[PDB]
Amino acid sequence: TEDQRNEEKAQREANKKIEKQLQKDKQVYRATHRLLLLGAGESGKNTIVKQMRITSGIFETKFQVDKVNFHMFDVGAQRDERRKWIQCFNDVTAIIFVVASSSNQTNRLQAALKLFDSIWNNKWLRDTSVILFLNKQDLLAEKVLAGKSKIEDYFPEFARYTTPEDATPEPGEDPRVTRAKYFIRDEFLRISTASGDGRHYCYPHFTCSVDTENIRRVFNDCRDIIQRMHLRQYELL
Amino acid sequence: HSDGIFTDSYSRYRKQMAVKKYLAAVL
Amino acid sequence: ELDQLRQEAEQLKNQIRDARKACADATLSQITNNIDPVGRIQMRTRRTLRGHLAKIYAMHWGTDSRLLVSASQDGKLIIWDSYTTNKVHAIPLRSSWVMTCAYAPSGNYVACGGLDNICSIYNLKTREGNVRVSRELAGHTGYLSCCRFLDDNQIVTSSGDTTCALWDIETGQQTTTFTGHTGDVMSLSLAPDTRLFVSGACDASAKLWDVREGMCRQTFTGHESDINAICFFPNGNAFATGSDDATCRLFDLRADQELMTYSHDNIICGITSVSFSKSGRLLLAGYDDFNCNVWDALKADRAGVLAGHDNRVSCLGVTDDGMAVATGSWDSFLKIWNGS
Amino acid sequence: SIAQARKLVEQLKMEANIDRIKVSKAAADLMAYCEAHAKEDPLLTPVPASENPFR
Amino acid sequence: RFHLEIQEEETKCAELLRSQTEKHKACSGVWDNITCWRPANVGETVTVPCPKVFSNFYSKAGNISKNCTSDGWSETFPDFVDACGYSDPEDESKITFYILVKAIYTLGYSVSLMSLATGSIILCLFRKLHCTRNYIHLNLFLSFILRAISVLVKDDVLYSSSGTLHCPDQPSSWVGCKLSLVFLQYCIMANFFWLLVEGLYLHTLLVAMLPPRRCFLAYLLIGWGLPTVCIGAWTAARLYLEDTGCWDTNDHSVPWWVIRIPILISIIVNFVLFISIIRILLQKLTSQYKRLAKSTLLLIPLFGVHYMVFAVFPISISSKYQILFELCLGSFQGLVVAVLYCFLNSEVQCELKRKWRSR
Amino acid sequence: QVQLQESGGGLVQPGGSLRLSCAASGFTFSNYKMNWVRQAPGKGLEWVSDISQSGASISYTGSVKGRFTISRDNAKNTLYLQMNSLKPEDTAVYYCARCPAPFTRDCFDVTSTTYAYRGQGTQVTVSS
Repeated sequence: TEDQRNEEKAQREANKKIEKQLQKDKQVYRATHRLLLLGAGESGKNTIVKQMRITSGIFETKFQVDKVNFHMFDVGAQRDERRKWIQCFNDVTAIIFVVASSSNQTNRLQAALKLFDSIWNNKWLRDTSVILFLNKQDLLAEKVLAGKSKIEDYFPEFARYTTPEDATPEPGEDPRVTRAKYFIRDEFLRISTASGDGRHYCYPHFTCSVDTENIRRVFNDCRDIIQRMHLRQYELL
Repeated sequence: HSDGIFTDSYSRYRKQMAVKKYLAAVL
Repeated sequence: ELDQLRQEAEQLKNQIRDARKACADATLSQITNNIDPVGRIQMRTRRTLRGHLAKIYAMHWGTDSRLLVSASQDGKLIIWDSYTTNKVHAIPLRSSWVMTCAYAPSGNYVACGGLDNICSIYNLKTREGNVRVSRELAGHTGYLSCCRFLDDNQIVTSSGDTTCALWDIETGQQTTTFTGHTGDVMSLSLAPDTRLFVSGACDASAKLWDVREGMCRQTFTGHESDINAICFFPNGNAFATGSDDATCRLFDLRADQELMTYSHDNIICGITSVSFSKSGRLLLAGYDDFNCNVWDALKADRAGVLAGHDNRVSCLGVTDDGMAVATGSWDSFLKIWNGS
Repeated sequence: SIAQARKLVEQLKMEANIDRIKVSKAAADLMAYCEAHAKEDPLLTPVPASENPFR
Repeated sequence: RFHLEIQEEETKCAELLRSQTEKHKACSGVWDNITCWRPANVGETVTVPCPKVFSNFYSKAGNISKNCTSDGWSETFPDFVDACGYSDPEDESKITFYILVKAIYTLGYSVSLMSLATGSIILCLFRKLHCTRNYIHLNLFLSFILRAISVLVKDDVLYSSSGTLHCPDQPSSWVGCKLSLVFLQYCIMANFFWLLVEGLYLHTLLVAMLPPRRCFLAYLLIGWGLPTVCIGAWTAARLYLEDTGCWDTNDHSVPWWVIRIPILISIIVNFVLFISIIRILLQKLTSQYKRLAKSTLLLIPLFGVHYMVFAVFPISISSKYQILFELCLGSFQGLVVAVLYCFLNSEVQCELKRKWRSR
Repeated sequence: QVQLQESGGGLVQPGGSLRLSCAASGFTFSNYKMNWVRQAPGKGLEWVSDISQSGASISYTGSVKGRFTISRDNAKNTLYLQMNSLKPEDTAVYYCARCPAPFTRDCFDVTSTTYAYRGQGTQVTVSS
C-alpha cells in the first residue's frame, strides 16, 4: 500500500491549496453588502439605478461608498411572478423598495402597498429590512392642483387626516401638499409597524429620482440596519 | 484594586493580634 | 368561438377526471398489511464538510459515490470527496446566484444554473490544469432552476418562463423545446434509463415529457399549491412529488392517480427537497421545518429525523451505491449520514 | 386567444385516450421492487462495518 | 515570621558581651525589656521607641529610657504600653468584621467558580457558537476563573490557621507565598482588562463598518500580554526596591500606584465607552424608556462600571464601605455575568432546548 | 386540480344592488386567504378586498370601501362579495382570486396575467 501514501499527500496538497483559496474569499464575501433593488416598473427605478451607475436575469451594480462595497442586484428580464426567486434574496442586507406616488389608468399606490404587505409578512423575509423610496413627490405638487384630483377619492381616509405636528415638511410648499404627501407615508407605516415582529424594520424616505442623496440615504440606512442587527444578539433590542 | 486593600488591612490586624499576644505572654 | 372552445375543454376535463376515477379500485395502504415497518432509523452524522460561505441551494453526487459537487450562493462550486472530506476543486462562478448544479454521469463535466439565465458548462478534462467554461447555453427568458445531463452531450434545463429545453453541448442549440406548463418549472429528474423526464411546475401540475418526439405524454394534477421537488423511483415507474402545501404525494406513470399520499397533523410547513433510496423503501424528504425527514413508500409513517441543521434544507441526495446520504442546509453546512 | 384555446383543447384531447390499469395491478410492482431490493439497500439492512467506507 | 522576627535580632547582637566583656561596664547589655541593650558606663542611655521590627503606628511615637547603676539597669522610667502601646480597643469588633468579610467573599468566589466552570465549557464545547464574540466571552469567563482561583489560593499561603505556626526559617515558603501574591495581582489585572476589550468590541461593531480580521490577536494581546507587562512593571519594581517580606502589605506608594493606574485607566475608558454606547442605543430607540432601562441594567455588570463609584469618589469615607461594595457585592459579578450571558442568553438556550429534547 | 367558479352579475342601474358568489373545490377552504380582483376593460388587474383564514382582518380598496362588503364562510365552502351602491366607473370582470401559500398571511402573486389560481370570473356591467 506504499503506492497510496504519495497520492494521499498529493490530495492533501490539493485540499490545503483549496482551503487557502477559500479563506481569502472569506473576507471578500463578508465585506460586500447585498442590496436587492425592487419596485414597480413604471416608477423611476431605472433612473435610480442609472444614477447609481454614475437580457440577463439579474443586472449587477457594484459601487463604493465611504470605502464600503455595495452589490445592488437590480432584477432584469424576469417574469412578474416573485414568489420563488425572492426566496433566495434572504441573505441580502436590505431590500430597497422604490414606489412611485402617482395617486392615470390604474392606481399604483394600492398595488404597491399590497406588494409591500406581501414582502413584509413573508416567512423568509422576516429578518431582512426594507428601505422605502417614495418617488415622484414633486409630481404631487402639480397633481393636487387639479381640484377633484385622484388623491381624495381613491383614499377617502385622507379627507379627514390631520398632518402630524412633529413632522416638518420641506419648506417652500403649502401645507396641503405636505398633508397629501405624509398621508402615503402613514399608509405604509401602518403596516410597517402593525406587524410587531421586531426583527426587521422599514425606513420611509422621499426622493425625486434626480439627486446625489439617494446613495447616501441607502448607505445611512444600511449602516443603521447593521448597527441594530449587531445590537440584536446582545439582547439590547 | 479593593482586594489589595482588604488584604493589607487583614494582614496589619493579624500582625497586631500577634504582637498583642506576644506582649501579653511577656508583660 | 371562445365559448365553444371553453365548453369543449371543460367537457374533455370532465371525461378525463371520470376516467381517472374509473382507474381507482383500492387504496395502497389496504394492500400493504404484510409490509412491516422499517422501525426507528437512528441516523447519525458520519462526516461534516465545512467550507461553504453562504447557503447551499443544491448539490449533486458523482456516479461513483465518492465525489459530490455542492453549489452555493456565495459564488463557488466545490467538488468534495465524501471518503476523506477533501476538496479536489473549488471552481468559482461568474454569477453569484446559483440555483442548481449537475455532475456529469461520466464524471468529466459539471454544470450550473441560476438567475443569470445561462447554464454554464465546466470541463474537468483539464489538459492544462485550470478548468474552463466549455460552453454557455443561452436562450432562456426566465431563470434556470434545474439542469441535468442526459449524457455527456445532452443537457436538459428547466426555466421559470414555462419552458424546458434540451440542449446539445457540441453545438449549443436547442434540439427541442417543451412547452405546455402554466407557472414556474423548478424541478425535473431524469429516468433511470434516461428516456423520459418529469417536470413539476409551480401551478401544482406534473407532466411527463419525452426526449425523442418532444410532446407531453401524461399529466398529473393532485397538489393544491406550487410544487417544490420531484424525483423517480429506482425502478423508474413511479415518482414522488413534494409541494409547499405541507404534503407529499406519490404517482405512477401508467396508473395516473395519487397512489399513496403522506401527511401528518403537526406539519404545517411545506417541503423543500425529495429523494428516494435504491430499495424504494426510504423516501428521504428535506422539509423547511429546520430538519430533514424519512418516510416509507409503503407505510406512510414516521421512520426517523435528520435534525442537525439550523435553517431549511434545500438539497438532499442519496448516493448511487446507497451507502451514504448527503444533505445540505441554508446554514451553509453540509452533512453525510450513514445509518449505524 | 383562439390559438391558446385550440392548443389547450388539443393537449386535453389525447389525455383522455390513455391506457387504463387497475390501481392494484400497477401498485403490485411498487412493493415488488422493494422486496426484490430488500436485503441490498445499505439504509435498510445493518451495513457491515468492514465494507462501510464511512467507518 | 509571626514569632520568627525575634530570632534574627537575638542573633545580630549575640556576638555582644563576648569581646566587650573585658571592660566591666556598670550596666551590661543584658536581655531585659525585650530590647537587646549594650554594656555601658554610668550615665549612658538612649531613648528608643518600639522596635523597628514592629515599627507600627501604635497611636503614639513614645520612647523607652532607663538608668545606669552599679548593678545595671535598675528600672525603666517609661512603660511600653505607656510609651508606644497598641491602645486599640476595637479589636473585638474588628475580628468579627474581618472574618465576616472573608467568609462572604470566599463563598462568593467559590460559587462564581462553580457557575463559570459550566459557563466556559458551554461556550467551548458547541461548534455553532464559535464566533469572535463568544471567544471574547470565553476569555472573560476564563479570566474570572483565574481571578477566583488566585484569590482563593492567596488565603491558604497567608491565613492557614490549621498549621502549627512554627514557621521554619527556610525561605522556599516565602518564595511560594510571593508566587501566590504575584499570581493574584496578575489575575486581578487580567480580569480588569478583559472587561475593557468587551467595551472595545461593542464600540467597534457599532462605529466601524469593517472589523479587521487581525483584531482578535490584538484583543488577546491587551487581554493577556499587557497584564503580564504590568506585573513585570510591578515585581521588577518591587523585588529589589521594596524587598520586604511576603508582599501582602502595600505600605509603600510606588508598588501601589504602578498597580492601580492600569486599573483606573481601564475603568475610566470603559465608563466613557459605556456612555457612548448608551447614547447610540438612545438614538436608535428615539424613533420608550422601559427597554432603555432594561438594557442599561443588563449592560452594567458586563462593563464592570461598579468600580466606577467608590474609586473616583474619595476613599476617606471610613475606608471600609468600598470593601463591602466590591468584595461582597462586586465579588458577585461572576454570578451576574454567567447568568445573563451564558445561562439566560437566547441564542444559547435556543440550542440547549434541542439538546434537552434530543437525548 | 385546483378550480374556482364565480356567478352573479347582470345589468343593474348605477347605485343599484348586486352580489357575487365564489365556489371552490379541490382544496381546504380555511387555509387560504381569499380576495377579489376586478379587471376593467382595457386596464390592468386591480385589487379590491381580502379576507384572511377566519375573517379577523378585512380591508378594501379606497374606491370600493363604504359601499361593498365581503364575507367568508368555511362551512359552506364559498366566498361572498356584496356589490350594492354601484358606480358607473367599475364595470369589470371579477376574479375570485386565491393566494397559493397555505397557513400564512403572506403570499405574492395575486394580480398578474400569468397567475394560475384564478377563475374565469363574471362580468358585471353597470349602465344607465
